[PDB]
Amino acid sequence: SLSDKDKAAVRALWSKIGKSADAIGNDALSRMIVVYPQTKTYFSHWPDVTPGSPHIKAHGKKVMGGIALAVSKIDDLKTGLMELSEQHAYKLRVDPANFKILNHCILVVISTMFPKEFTPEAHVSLDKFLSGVALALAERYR
Amino acid sequence: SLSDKDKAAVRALWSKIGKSADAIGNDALSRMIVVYPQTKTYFSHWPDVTPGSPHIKAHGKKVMGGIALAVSKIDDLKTGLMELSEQHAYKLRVDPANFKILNHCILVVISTMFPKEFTPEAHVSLDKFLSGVALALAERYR
Amino acid sequence: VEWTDKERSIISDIFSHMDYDDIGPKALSRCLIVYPWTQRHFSGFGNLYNAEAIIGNANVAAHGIKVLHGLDRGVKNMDNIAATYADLSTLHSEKLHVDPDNFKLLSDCITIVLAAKMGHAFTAETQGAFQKFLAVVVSALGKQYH
Amino acid sequence: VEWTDKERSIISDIFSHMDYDDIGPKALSRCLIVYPWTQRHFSGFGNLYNAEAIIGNANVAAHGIKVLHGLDRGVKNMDNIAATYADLSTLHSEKLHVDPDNFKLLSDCITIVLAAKMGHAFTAETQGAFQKFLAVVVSALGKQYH
Ligand code: HEM
Ligand code: HEM
Ligand code: HEM
Ligand code: HEM
Repeated sequence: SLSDKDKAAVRALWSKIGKSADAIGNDALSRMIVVYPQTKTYFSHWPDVTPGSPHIKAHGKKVMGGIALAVSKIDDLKTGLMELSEQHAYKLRVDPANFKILNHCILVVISTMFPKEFTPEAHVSLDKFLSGVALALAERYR
Repeated sequence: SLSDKDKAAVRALWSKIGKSADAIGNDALSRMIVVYPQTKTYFSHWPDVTPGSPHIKAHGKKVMGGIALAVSKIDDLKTGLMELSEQHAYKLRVDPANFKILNHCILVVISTMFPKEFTPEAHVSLDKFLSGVALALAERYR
Repeated sequence: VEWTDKERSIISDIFSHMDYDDIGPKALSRCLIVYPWTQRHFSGFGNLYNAEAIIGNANVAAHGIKVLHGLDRGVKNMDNIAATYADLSTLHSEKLHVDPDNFKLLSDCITIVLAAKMGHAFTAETQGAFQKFLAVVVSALGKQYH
Repeated sequence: VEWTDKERSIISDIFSHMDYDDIGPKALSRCLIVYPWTQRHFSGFGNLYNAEAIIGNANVAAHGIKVLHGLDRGVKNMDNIAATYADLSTLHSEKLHVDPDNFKLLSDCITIVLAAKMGHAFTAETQGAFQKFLAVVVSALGKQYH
């Protein structure tokens, strides 16, 4: 669980980076569909899950959109993400697998976009943070 | 996170089965290094490492104590388990990936030993509690 | 991978005394409940509201039995596993949209439900063989997800 | 072992431009910082109660490069990586008793440090390529954990 060290660094970073949120999700979501083809499973209904399709694009808004949300609700993500834990559960029944997938892909994007800011230290906290985010989305699974 | 129901689930089950937890931890420990010899990096300090090992008989004892503890702290695993954390995390530098495995084996020794009590309901609840425990055990890592 | 003779042995035995039509449903039933996102791929079933429905559902038994048979091919061709499940992957892939992670889940439950079924005669050594074989099948089963 | 031809080049392009003296230390540093359990094989190398020190610990700089040069040996033998690494793999286990999941964490930190250098060159395609290579070699190094 996040220290105040962690909450401290997560916010600064996203304070630093949070303005690219729409690009980070497109790129990161593109990575996912690309490097981890099995995830395409959740986009079958999508007219075409091509890389960085705008629908993909727009959707990375939403994704990254949920990260900012998680930022502010950082002090407690359980409460914080139950609507998304509801969508991504009873509606989509998304395997918890892919959250860590996405989560890894997000750290890579940010990494590419902000090598100066994404220090090690700002990695472990952002790392630990996404995991709590991963776990709060699981809240409504079972 | 654990529910009122899950908590009842895992306390019912521990009521029926806890009488043989010594018994349960010997084999669950026995099975971990057999089925997953890679975990032997750790207990290779042991004078005896094969199932049959009185060292293994003795330590399995311990692990289910610990799981006796955790059932007693189920409403607050992080706090209940901080001494166990810091040991496995700080001192013993176990890898969190390894908690997943002994629970697997714990999940399987229980089913052999308590088929009729180990409902699918009992299971989904003990399983959440076991990661639940893994999470508490991992508080002291980074 | 390679197989000791014992592994070969242990595995042959397991599937032979196994009661394909009984452990099938049990393990697939148990998966849907413990890992409810795996009810995804079991849409139109009619009554999967609570657990007990799942359990008493015909369209779960089928597949759950379906599944044990499908490993007979892998017990049959221990060393052509990959080729063996080739079309089965693509199936689950491009049509069934089965998440690959779903495979290990079901593996884990077949094991728990069998361990209950086998009691003490589900030795550690038997588990190693059973899980190693199921692994190889799982991997192969997620292999043509492009 | 299947290797498309674009894959080959990518891992070739990548392994051509990459500064083993820079990267390497950086990638072992982050994994010791981001996954502090892996430090159990690099404890007494200096105050590991410190990022800035760890970063700038000699001991750590060095093995990181060994790591990257070590991954080089497999960048040539792209069709027999196992046999390549089997020694190194038989080493890390019996010798230093390393947790082969640790090989997971470090590859990640590599893949993430690498990313920070290529920046916008590190395509999704480039990530896959790079990542599947890392994967493949990883079974190899945990292979003789027995
Ligand atoms: C950081 C974790 C995630 C966040 C913050 C997030 C956020 C969101 C949001 C905000 C929406 C709906 C927005 C709206 O319609 O207003 C959504 C829907 C959706 N998300 Fe995510 N998501 C996450 C993880 C994932 C992952 C890992 C997958 C794929 C494996 C995924 C697949 C979907 C799907 C399938 C939908 C429904 C619509 C569609 O894609 O057709 N989500 N998510
Ligand atoms: C289910 C999660 C776990 C529980 C409840 C648990 C419990 C315990 C307990 C009660 C002790 C006794 C030490 C003491 O307090 O004096 C212990 C020690 C130890 N644990 Fe675990 N443990 C867990 C997971 C693991 C795993 C997965 C590993 C490695 C694969 C591990 C490795 C060790 C080692 C090496 C020791 C020290 C034994 C000695 O004193 O020689 N633990 N653990
Ligand atoms: C050991 C792993 C598995 C094996 C060997 C296996 C095998 C099979 C086979 C051979 C079929 C026949 C095709 C058909 O019924 O149309 C089938 C059907 C199917 N399987 Fe799997 N399966 C496995 C795991 C899964 C999992 C984990 C899921 C999703 C949770 C899944 C979802 C389905 C679905 C939706 C059908 C379609 C049945 C129908 O439409 O009649 N399978 N399975
Ligand atoms: C891609 C994965 C890795 C590769 C290719 C690799 C490669 C190497 C190489 C080339 C050596 C030098 C052998 C020698 O100097 O005798 C070495 C030694 C060593 N490796 Fe790594 N390594 C990897 C990951 C790891 C990890 C994750 C750990 C755990 C922290 C680790 C622990 C060690 C240790 C403790 C040594 C001993 C150094 C010595 O005494 O020379 N390795 N490895």
